[PDB]
Amino acid sequence: RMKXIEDKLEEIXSKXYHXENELARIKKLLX
Amino acid sequence: RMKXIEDKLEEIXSKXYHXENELARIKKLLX
Amino acid sequence: RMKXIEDKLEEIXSKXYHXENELARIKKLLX
Amino acid sequence: RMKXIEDKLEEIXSKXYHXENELARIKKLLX
Repeated sequence: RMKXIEDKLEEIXSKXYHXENELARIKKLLX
Repeated sequence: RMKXIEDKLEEIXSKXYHXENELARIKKLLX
Repeated sequence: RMKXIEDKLEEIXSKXYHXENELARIKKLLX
Repeated sequence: RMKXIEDKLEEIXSKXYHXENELARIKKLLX
């Protein structure tokens, strides 16, 4: 179903936290 | 619902802007 | 709708090409 | 359809593995 889709999208909106913070890991190794 | 799914997908299509520009942050630190 | 959702998902499956190749930009600047 | 959407989302939840591990490629080149 639709609710077990919305509750994947809200896994992606975790991966796009852990995307951003583990880029900002790299950026704060570089400047 | 379907419209509150399409309006997550259009959050992901923000994260995949902030993905691209904060890679291009790193690429422009490196070359 | 459902088809104009599947045809966002197949934008994300472009961003997750341009994700991979513009990481592999950075990896090939580094090793 | 809905099942051929859930089975894109579970492609994205592969890309967000290959996201994480090919960042952690870069992080382990840098520290």
